[PDB]
Amino acid sequence: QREYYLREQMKAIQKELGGEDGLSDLEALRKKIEEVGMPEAVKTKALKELDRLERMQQGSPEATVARTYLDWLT
Amino acid sequence: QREYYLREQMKAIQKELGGEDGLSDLEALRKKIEEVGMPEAVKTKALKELDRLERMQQGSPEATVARTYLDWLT
Amino acid sequence: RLELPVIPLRNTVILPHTTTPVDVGRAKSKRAVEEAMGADRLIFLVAQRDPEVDDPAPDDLYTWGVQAVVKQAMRLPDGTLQVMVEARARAQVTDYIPGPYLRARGEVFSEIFPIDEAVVRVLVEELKEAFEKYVANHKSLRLDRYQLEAVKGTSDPAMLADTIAYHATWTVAEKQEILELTDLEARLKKVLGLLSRDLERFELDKRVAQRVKEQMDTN
Amino acid sequence: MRLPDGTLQVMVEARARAQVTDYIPGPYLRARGEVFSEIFPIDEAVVRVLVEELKEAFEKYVANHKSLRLDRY
Repeated sequence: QREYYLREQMKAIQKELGGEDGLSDLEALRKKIEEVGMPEAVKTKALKELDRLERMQQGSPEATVARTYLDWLT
Repeated sequence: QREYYLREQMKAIQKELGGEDGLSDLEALRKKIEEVGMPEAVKTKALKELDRLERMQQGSPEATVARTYLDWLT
Repeated sequence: RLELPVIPLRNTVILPHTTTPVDVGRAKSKRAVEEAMGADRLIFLVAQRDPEVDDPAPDDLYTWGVQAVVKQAMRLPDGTLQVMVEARARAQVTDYIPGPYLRARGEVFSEIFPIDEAVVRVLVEELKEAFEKYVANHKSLRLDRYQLEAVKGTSDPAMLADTIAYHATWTVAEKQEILELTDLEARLKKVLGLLSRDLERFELDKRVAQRVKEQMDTN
Repeated sequence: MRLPDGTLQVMVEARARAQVTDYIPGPYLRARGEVFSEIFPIDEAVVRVLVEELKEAFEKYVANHKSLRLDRY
């Protein structure tokens, strides 16, 4: 109920960063990681690269390649 | 004013990130520096890099490289 | 119970012995209302799922259905037949003619008295105390003061658990799950666990409220 | 008595444990037994201390069930 309610609020946020499309897409990418595949090593590596991608600003040029990598993995 | 309000309640959420913030995960990093190993010069080097890191911000254009460097050290 | 004309719920679930007005908009359902009047003011109410298969069928539905006595019959021709029903008891479904209008029976009553009546009255009193605290904890929704005065005057704990869960706002799935199991103590612990987890939500609310206070005062 | 489902309930209470010499083949069964082995309690003070200990243990086991309803009578 803790992580649930807080995930509720954070997806409300990733919605509300512009009403939609804010982040709004990387919990869908969490689901996309969870659905297709994976072996456990690439699973852990993709979740660590996601955790690298999360905290930072979206306009940075490191977040450009750290998004394209998670898009080529899944 | 409501944008101001959004920023307020968003940052309070991020203070409440998992349970509360990954501050708990941040002093977990503080522990994880001096658990495994390490040689003394590398140890003081990493602690001074962390001291350089703690002056930076919640973004950031250059704190991502610093804490990625500490992750690769640990 | 004996193939009453099934009239669909179009909203949240009726619980036993709840003073409930029922909207009946679709004409497919409306002649099932007039021959529920032809069925001695008793409907084997079988709820369906939301946004709804508005072809009447057993396919629509929820396999645990409530019995309900009509109190009054409103001739209100506003595209939706208004009927007030006080409920009786949940039931397990035993047949289906489809519809409009369906024919479907049931079996059981919500009269259940588990043994060791001490544990009955104790978990009843602890659900009572959970409700008395929760209604004090959630006047953020400003719950009703007759929902304290009418829950005093209760003598069958089954409809007590049903009236308390009905007064408490939940999902459709939770109310249907309360109507699936027939037992007292399970529905008691059900309402109790739901109140406790909403209290934990409320605690998270107080927590982030203090966080916002911190941010505003600091800045 | 006979139950209405064709299942014979028999209410038994054991009075003595018993030894066995030999079995006669069956069905049906007949059997003979050596002795009615009985030992009566002597010095009931410390034995009664152990009875009070087992009474405390069963009184502690009765109060285990709050949503499970072990019998209190």
